[PDB]
Amino acid sequence: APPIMGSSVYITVELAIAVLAILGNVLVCWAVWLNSNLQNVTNYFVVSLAAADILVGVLAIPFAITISTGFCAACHGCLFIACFVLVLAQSSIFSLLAIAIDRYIAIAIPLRYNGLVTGTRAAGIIAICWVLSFAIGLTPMLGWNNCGQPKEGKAHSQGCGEGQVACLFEDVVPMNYMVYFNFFACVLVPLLLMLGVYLRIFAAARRQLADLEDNWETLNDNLKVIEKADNAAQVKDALTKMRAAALDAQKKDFRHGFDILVGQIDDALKLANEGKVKEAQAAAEQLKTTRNAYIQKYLERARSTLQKEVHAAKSAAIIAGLFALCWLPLHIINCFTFFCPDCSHAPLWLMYLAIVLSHTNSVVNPFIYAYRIREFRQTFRKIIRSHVL
Ligand SMILES: CC(C)CCC[C@@H](C)[C@H]1CC[C@H]2[C@@H]3CC=C4C[C@@H](O)CC[C@]4(C)[C@H]3CC[C@]12C
Ligand SMILES: CC(C)CCC[C@@H](C)[C@H]1CC[C@H]2[C@@H]3CC=C4C[C@@H](O)CC[C@]4(C)[C@H]3CC[C@]12C
Ligand SMILES: CC(C)CCC[C@@H](C)[C@H]1CC[C@H]2[C@@H]3CC=C4C[C@@H](O)CC[C@]4(C)[C@H]3CC[C@]12C
Ligand SMILES: CCn1c(=O)c2[nH]c(/N=N/c3ccc(OC)c(OC)c3)nc2n(CC)c1=O
Ligand code: NA
Repeated sequence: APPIMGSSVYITVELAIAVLAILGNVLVCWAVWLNSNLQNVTNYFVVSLAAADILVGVLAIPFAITISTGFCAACHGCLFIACFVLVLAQSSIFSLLAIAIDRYIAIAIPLRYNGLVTGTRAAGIIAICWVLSFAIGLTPMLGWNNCGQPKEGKAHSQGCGEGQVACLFEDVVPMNYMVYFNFFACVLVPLLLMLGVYLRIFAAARRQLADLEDNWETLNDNLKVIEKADNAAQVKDALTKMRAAALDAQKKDFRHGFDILVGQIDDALKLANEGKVKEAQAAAEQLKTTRNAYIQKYLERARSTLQKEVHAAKSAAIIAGLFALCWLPLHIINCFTFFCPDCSHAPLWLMYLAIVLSHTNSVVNPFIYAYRIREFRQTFRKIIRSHVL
């Protein structure tokens, strides 16, 4: 069948994806710019990620359409329009890794996050990552390319001029670059590192919630021990274990609650050491008033904060997993082309399906934010209502 027919479908789908990638990710950037509740270090990487996806729509998709025609081009110019998308994919990987690491720092050392992770440091990292993405993605332009061995018969058949080639991705970009350097080293290894970071994030969150409940049970258990003690020495032991636990849970109404708690433990401890068991047990019953009015609120707020961090980490992980889902088919196909030269090449329709799938990843993140992050969803609603209605 005439090639322009299947090419028309491919091109129309690409243009549709490009429109959606621009619109959705412009909306992401507008929301962050407008809403100070969204202006944090994590979302600066989200904006860098949205900028890469905007450029997929504006530049990479037009470049992919161009390079599908096989038009006559100087080989190194053809190389640039083949490789620019690799810059954008690489920048996306760096942003996704940064988001994972940022969330790990927030859950693992929340006390030093704000001093460690600042807007100025994020902006420098983003700048550095974009420079490295150009170096990685344009590495073929530094000589790791097939321009030294042009397909002259294909070029001559298309009427190309001297020094020109038919501009086709797999004719100019070496397959060993795409598989060993781009895929294995620059894509697969960072994604696996991300998986490891996310595993540590979720394991750290689970441990911290288990520790919260352990401290709650230990507090209530030791209260029971004091109640059914029969001498002053048993009361002292439990109060001593309670006091060390109270300080462990301590590191304004929160501070007041723990100030009461430790003080009421010291009061009961002093009576215990005078051998006044009954009087000490009565002092320890006061702890329950402090536990109800203060400690349960501290426990519940800490649990709710920790669960929100789990929720934000799952949302970030969904973004990283969707990047992998959308890009792996094209990379896997390249692996078959490279590692199985006895295999027939994947057919052209599947090539174009794998290409458009990789491009759909630039559409999907705005939907994940809308469905999973209320602050985005509310800002999206207000932008659309005012500025599109
Ligand atoms: C700021 C943005 C919008 C600038 C966009 C510049 C783009 C469109 C330019 C910059 C470099 C250009 C390429 C440089 C060299 C050649 C070789 C020639 O034989 C065919 C055109 C081709 C392949 C050009 C296509 C267009 C190109 C990719
Ligand atoms: C990330 C998830 C969705 C995995 C994706 C699996 C895809 C990319 C795999 C599964 C089956 C694979 C195909 C199985 C057999 C062949 C025949 C060979 O002559 C060319 C490659 C080709 C056509 C493979 C291309 C890649 C392929 C389509
Ligand atoms: C965590 C996961 C996604 C890692 C990625 C898996 C990749 C590296 C694996 C999965 C399936 C594999 C392919 C399965 C079958 C063949 C056919 C053989 O003749 C050459 C190797 C080749 C082409 C493999 C190359 C590597 C491959 C593409
Ligand atoms: C991820 C990088 N990447 C690739 O790895 C990649 N590989 C590839 N292969 N395309 C064809 C193969 C054979 C053909 O005919 C025989 C053909 O005819 C038009 C096209 N396009 C790719 N793109 C899109 C620009 C991309 O972006
Ligand atoms: Na992207």
